[PDB]
Amino acid sequence: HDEEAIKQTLRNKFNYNTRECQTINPSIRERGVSTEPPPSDTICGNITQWE
Amino acid sequence: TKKARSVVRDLDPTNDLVFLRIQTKLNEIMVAPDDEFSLIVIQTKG
Repeated sequence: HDEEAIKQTLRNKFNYNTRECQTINPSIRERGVSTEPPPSDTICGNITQWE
Repeated sequence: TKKARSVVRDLDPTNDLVFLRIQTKLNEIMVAPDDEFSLIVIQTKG
């Protein structure tokens, strides 16, 4: 057996185990929100003693 | 007349306009005011 083969032979399924791990990520989303204050109206009031 | 009625009205609330007469330099204007109708007569000063 060659030294390179022995190095490959040294690694074993029980000897080396590979596991793939990922972190859950929420999908990116784009949303547009517009806010506009309540409508305002002009009011004119005249008060007199008789009224 | 409506503006004039309020002027009379401000001094005394109970008092209501009965008759209003405005005399100009060349003419005399007389207005009689009632809720239902208003009578206006223009008479040249003698």
